[PDB]
Amino acid sequence: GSMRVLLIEDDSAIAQSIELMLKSESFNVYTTDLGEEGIDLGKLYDYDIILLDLNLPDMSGYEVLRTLRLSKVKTPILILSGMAGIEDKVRGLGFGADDYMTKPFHKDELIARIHAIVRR
Amino acid sequence: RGSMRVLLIEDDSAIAQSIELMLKSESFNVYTTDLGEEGIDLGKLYDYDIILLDLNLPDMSGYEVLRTLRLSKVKTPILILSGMAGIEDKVRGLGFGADDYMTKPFHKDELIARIHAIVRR
Amino acid sequence: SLPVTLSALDLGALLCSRICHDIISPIGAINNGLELLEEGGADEDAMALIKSSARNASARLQFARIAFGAAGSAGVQIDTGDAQNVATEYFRNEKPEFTWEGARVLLPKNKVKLLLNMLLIGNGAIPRGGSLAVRLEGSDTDPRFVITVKGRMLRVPPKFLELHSGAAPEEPIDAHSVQPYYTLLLAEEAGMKISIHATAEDIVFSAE
Amino acid sequence: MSLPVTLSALDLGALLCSRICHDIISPIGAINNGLELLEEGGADEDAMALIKSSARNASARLQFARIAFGAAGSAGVQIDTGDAQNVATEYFRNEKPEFTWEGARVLLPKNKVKLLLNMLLIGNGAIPRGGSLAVRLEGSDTDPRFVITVKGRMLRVPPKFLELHSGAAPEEPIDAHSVQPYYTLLLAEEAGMKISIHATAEDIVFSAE
Ligand SMILES: [Ca+2]
Ligand SMILES: [Ca+2]
Ligand SMILES: [Ca+2]
Ligand SMILES: [Cl-]
Ligand SMILES: [Mg+2]
Ligand code: NA
Repeated sequence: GSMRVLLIEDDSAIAQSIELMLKSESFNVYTTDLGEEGIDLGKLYDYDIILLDLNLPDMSGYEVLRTLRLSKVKTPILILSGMAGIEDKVRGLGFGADDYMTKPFHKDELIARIHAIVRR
Repeated sequence: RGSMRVLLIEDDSAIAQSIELMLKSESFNVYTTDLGEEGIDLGKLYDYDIILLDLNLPDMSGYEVLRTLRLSKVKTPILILSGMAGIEDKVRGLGFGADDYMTKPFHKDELIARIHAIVRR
Repeated sequence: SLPVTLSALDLGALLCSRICHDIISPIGAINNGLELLEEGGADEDAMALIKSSARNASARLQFARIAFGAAGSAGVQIDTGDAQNVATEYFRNEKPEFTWEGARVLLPKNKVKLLLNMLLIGNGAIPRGGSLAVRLEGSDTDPRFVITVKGRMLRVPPKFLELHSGAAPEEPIDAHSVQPYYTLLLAEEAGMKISIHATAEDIVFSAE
Repeated sequence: MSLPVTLSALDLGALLCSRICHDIISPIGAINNGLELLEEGGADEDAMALIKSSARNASARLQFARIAFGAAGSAGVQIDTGDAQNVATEYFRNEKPEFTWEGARVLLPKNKVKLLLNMLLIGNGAIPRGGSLAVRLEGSDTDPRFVITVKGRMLRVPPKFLELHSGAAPEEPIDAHSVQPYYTLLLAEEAGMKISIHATAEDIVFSAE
């Protein structure tokens, strides 16, 4: 009954990084590299958390977010950015994100925020 | 040991560790001078098989040292190692060949082979 | 002609933001991999991540040295063989199949900075992959650059089309849209026009 | 304005990028040289110490650059000096001198914090053979003042910064080496602050307000 994570990420070095880190703690990770598939998987299956990059090819990370919440997905969404800035976090919070992180990060930080957000 | 003897002249001590290790791991006997620590003893130069000059910091002017070495007609061959833009032109201008220079970064294989090439000529 | 002009403080800050972003990704992945080895369990998987990320950090650094960092007069010329080398190595870990055709020439630095920057536009054109083909035509004194993209998803990257067309963007320039902007700015400074033509099978970015 | 030369946007951008690349060439190269040692075998704990330190160095330099050179959003945006202290501290765990920060985690306009981080670079340049570098944040949020104090066995104002600061016509074209002092001074101008140099035989105090 392990923790299920939807990873919506395109930069494949980050995705492999996050996959390795999460899977080393027995998380299940289902990753996609297109936002429009992210919107579909998030609308249709159940996850403990969605890790979402702002930097996506077929649309903005924010559109993924805004569409998921407009479709009334209650799944908690952690946003990842390679692009620091206070303004990005706040816009994320405005669109319905639970939390925000900048790359790079350590394994300890990602895991700690996931538990904090999900509450298990 | 009977193996190769290398003087590595460095303008920045921390940047050179990478290069020391590559030379050492090939069982080279490696001696180092830190230009921010001490001048070069020009009396000891005929005692090495090759001299590596490692340039990175322009305010250290290690290029000037290379000039002095050149104009003094040191007989030990010199290999210059730099990642600095602009230096390749200044260094070929002093009369150094294409194989006397190596841009950073480079593969370990490349350094070790070029050293053997310079010493055996 | 360009609908917005960025101050030096803004262009400089955005360009650096962009380089840091693109090189931080593999560098961060490397540290993550190293952290996984100070634990245990994923040692062969971690190492593979470290190795490819290192190779990629290096490829991205080399590409950025010329595409963003090169400097000096138009007399500081660059060899398109050197462009082809950093480009080919950059694209190993990118999605499209990358090919290069054309005879080696020496061009003014701004022309080769343009060329490498158009490859980034090209790479954005086919986000789900495909092929990116470079063709160098003309002579060293008036070259033509042809970047031809094909793939299942195929577009002009929207900010690029917007800026190219003279329309002043609704959104302000950021470390993402700065690279299309920079591309257009290089082309003005180099005396070349970019053209964009679409067919059923491909998009062609060209400059001459 | 009091700066002796003006770079175009294309030039300031190219040179700042060039400087970022120069500063990560050796750590990226070393990671790849360490991996090379690893594969042929024999120096495995050395090659791994080299990879770990090089990878940490690269990360720290990139993260410092991202704030000191990088964008951070729109005109009115502020940066937490707490963030500045973290990237500055991590940057300096890799450099010769010893680094200290005295100041209250406050929100300042972005260019004033970029100025601040850029003065740390000048300060570091001022003591080539090591020593100490100490930051002190003074003043209000509307009128802040930065104090960087350096001590060490050699002590000179970094010549290109000296040149540009005193208003001299540069002896050499601005390049990837001198662009950072140019940039430091450019930031000061934009942020409505001015930098002073107090040199003695024991220390140099770089300050701006
Ligand atoms: Ca659901
Ligand atoms: Ca490829
Ligand atoms: Ca230190
Ligand atoms: Cl400097
Ligand atoms: Mg050195
Ligand atoms: Na692609």
